[PDB]
Amino acid sequence: GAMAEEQMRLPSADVYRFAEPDSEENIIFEEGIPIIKAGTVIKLIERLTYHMYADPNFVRTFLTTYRSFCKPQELLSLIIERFEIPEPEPTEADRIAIENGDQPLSAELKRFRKEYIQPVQLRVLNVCRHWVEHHFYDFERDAYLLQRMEEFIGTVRGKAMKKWVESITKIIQRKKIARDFQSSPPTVEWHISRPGHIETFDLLTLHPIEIARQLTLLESDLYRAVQPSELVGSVWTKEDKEINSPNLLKMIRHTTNLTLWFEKCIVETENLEERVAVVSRIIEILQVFQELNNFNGVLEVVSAMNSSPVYRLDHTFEQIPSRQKKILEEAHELSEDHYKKYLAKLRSINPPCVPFFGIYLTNILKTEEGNPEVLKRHGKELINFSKRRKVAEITGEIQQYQNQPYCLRVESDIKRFFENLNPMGNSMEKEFTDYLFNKSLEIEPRNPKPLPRFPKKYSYPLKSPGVRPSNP
Ligand SMILES: COc1cc2nc(C)nc(N[C@H](C)c3cccc(-c4cn[nH]c4)c3)c2cc1OC
Repeated sequence: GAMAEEQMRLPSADVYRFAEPDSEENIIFEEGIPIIKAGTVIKLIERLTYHMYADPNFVRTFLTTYRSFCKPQELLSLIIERFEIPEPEPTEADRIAIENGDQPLSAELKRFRKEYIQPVQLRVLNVCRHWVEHHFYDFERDAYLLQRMEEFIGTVRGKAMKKWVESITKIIQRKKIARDFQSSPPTVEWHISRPGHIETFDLLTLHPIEIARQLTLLESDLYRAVQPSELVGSVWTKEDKEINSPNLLKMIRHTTNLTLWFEKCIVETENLEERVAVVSRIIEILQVFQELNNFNGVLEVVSAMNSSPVYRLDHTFEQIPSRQKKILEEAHELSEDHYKKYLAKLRSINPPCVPFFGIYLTNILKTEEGNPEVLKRHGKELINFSKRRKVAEITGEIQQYQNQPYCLRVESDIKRFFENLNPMGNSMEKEFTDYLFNKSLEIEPRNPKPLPRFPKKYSYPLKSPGVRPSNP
């Protein structure tokens, strides 16, 4: 019948793998273009290059997420296999015409070329273009993968294929070339340390406004460099994390380094009055982070203030001004009830901002851990694509804030200072944080023991210059 007529117009399974009929054993849809819930990799590749219609949502989501279920080398082999569509044999009447040296009618052959082969081949090249355009890092990390792509693209022949080959070749060239303000920004603020005097640069010697600005610029650049694929499949926690998630790992290491540096600054200031000044100055840095909508920065300070060594320092926070304590308390409350107030704040403000990154890693980990890699139907494993789409939706939220530059002048020496923070030294984190906690017990012992006094370490004025910028 008509079903067998349609299916037999496609190539048979012995000469081509991407034309088997749809069924429950190889593909599932979600409850318009159908939304793919699960399927075998061969069915996902078929639908990624589907003859009947374009599917940009699926193409975008696939090329973001595919590394969780398919290697780059393997993907290129599959789409090249997909591309190589065999043509049907001539009809009996046309076989006779070819036998006599005459031109065959080739009515069905021409229809198959028109309505199946050319569309699929164009879809394969659309995937190739999207691949090199938005995920060129695959080809940077694997030179052999690029050699295969350029050999494939370079041997494509046809009238309708010429324009696609040239645009793909043009994009590949631009990505190699790249590989090798709006308004007036405010005046760079200084306090004790002079411009160029990098030896004197420290928490209390630099201006707190300028610390916040330069950290916001640093954290903005780190935020914007993270690609969606660096988060997919929890690859930042696997053994190839350094190659797969370099920008994410850099952001995490900065957060760890800054947060522990704040803790180190506080608890290695053994004098009570000086430690109050240190804590007060870090709160001022938080207030300027808040002014700049650097929520990453705000919650880095909250993390440092809530840590085991700092949070217990009752005598230090006793002397902190009530207004600063209120600001600290409101910063904390951003995280309560699964970050409800933070998300409300994030939605309400105007750009530019730097979102809190940690929340994306939490929700991705829960999505990765909470959903199965495969769905089973009749003893066959199908790749759980809905899982990948949900992860891709979270990385989509990251990307909407990744084009918000700050109107703030970079200061190279202050940037270097914060880029090169190494509070742990040779120690590992766990042992260093144990050291931090043991320091807290020394400077402020538990209730049975009294509070000893400690000498001053700072030889310069401790009074803050404040958080309001120079506008007299
Ligand atoms: C449930 O346990 C906590 C409650 C908190 N509730 C507020 C309102 N704020 C916090 N943290 C802020 C950032 C904080 C940190 C350090 C000191 C202070 C503070 C405020 N006043 N006095 C001390 C406040 C909190 C930290 C908690 O566990 C570490």
